[PDB]
Amino acid sequence: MDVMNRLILAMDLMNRDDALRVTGEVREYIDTVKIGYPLVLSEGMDIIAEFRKRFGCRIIADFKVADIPETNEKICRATFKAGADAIIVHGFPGADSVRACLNVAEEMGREVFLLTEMSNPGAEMFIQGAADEIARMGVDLGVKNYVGPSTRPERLSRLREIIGQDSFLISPGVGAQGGDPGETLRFADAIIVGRSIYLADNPAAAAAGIIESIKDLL
Amino acid sequence: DVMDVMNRLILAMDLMNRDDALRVTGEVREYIDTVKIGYPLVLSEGMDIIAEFRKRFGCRIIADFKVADIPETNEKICRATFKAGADAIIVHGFPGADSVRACLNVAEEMGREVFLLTEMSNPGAEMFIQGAADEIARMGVDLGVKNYVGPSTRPERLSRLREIIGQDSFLISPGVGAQGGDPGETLRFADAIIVGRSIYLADNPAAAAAGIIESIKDLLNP
Ligand SMILES: O=c1cc(O)n([C@@H]2O[C@H](COP(=O)(O)O)[C@@H](O)[C@H]2O)c(=O)[nH]1
Ligand SMILES: O=c1cc(O)n([C@@H]2O[C@H](COP(=O)(O)O)[C@@H](O)[C@H]2O)c(=O)[nH]1
Ligand SMILES: [Cl-]
Ligand SMILES: [Cl-]
Ligand SMILES: [Cl-]
Ligand SMILES: [Cl-]
Ligand SMILES: [Cl-]
Ligand SMILES: [Mg+2]
Ligand SMILES: [Mg+2]
Repeated sequence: MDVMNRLILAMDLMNRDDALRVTGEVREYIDTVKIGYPLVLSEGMDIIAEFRKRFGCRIIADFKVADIPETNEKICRATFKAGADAIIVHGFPGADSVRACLNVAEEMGREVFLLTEMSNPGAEMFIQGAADEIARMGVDLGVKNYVGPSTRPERLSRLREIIGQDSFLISPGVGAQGGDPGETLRFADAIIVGRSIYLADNPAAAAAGIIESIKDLL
Repeated sequence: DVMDVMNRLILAMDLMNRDDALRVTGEVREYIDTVKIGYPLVLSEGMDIIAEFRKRFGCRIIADFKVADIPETNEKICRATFKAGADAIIVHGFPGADSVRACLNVAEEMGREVFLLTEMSNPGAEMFIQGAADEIARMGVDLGVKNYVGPSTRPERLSRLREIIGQDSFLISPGVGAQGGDPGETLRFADAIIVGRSIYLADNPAAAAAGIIESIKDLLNP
């Protein structure tokens, strides 16, 4: 996947007018938008096609898919029907649940991203101890796209070691949660950035500033 | 007090088009006053489907969204979900206490309920979730969670979950029917069973529901 400026916008504003306006303000800087449940549950799945119509951007549906295989299949189908190019899936529920997502993605010409360790402090309780094994499970299942935490660069580096240089790795927790853009890009192919951009007084200047700080990594 | 689930039976309405979902739910309305609506239906038909169910049926709505994000995003998901009219939301515990707390805080503010999913019913649950489940359950109890979800497909596990959360906590359990769980045996430990396909794919969903209820007749409350 070829992400402009190695920067993915996490568009978690919850009203259509603001989400569209702010995305428009930063469109020159990005070509990849992560759309999650805050926006989708507030404005409907039609928002995905509308982003494509307005911006032509690729869309990653961050739905943290975490159900049994039968339900995971249905969620992936509904998500790809709405025009998402990729979907983010939890590994914690086990291999069968991940395989269910991989199957639908293959059928519809899309990608699965496997979330292995989360960026919140609570991730230390249960996920972190399973994360290396979840990553190896990804490798075993043929997963090529991964998500890992900007807030723990040593853990992000370990994830990169496990998955290899050929796999694609994106990383949230940059800015608001404390992660550094440049340090994160030592290990991740692309950084995910939400609030630092979409809640900034001037979102365009914020995006430009982040890009300036990583200009020698582009 | 806990939610009063008619016949101890919750419909998992995972049909993906509005017409079929509405028809089947209407067909079983005399048996079931509590419906679990998940992402298969919501992502296909929109959050207004919750409104439509409320309008058409006299049914409580549990939003099965397995909320599993960071605290900031979890809050937003819960707010949008309760705004749409869900009585309760199901959240994962494996992302940690902060993520669960975020949901509980919104539910408290908004006058709604959180259900904590501690273990899952799929075979894959043995890989990672099973080993964390007792601690996830204990964490729920420590956080003041009152409502829980655990798997009918593993009776010994469901029994242990009931022990951890105590008799006062409310426990619902999926995996009955299609996944192999038995209604009566599950109700030894769960307050209510969740049933999807063996009702909604039946030639006569009403007959299927009635049949499940007949098999557990002596377990209903006066
Ligand atoms: O471990 C993870 C996985 C995520 O998808 N995310 C998501 O990435 C985004 C982070 O946004 P922000 O830059 O505002 O912190 C949010 O949409 C969040 O749900 C995360 O923060 N941590
Ligand atoms: O561990 C769990 C947790 C669930 O919510 N579920 C949900 O319960 C329902 C089970 O439906 P069914 O009776 O068709 O197997 C589905 O909506 C599924 O997503 C489950 O099967 N296992
Ligand atoms: Cl399944
Ligand atoms: Cl925590
Ligand atoms: Cl957070
Ligand atoms: Cl498995
Ligand atoms: Cl068992
Ligand atoms: Mg609306
Ligand atoms: Mg720099």
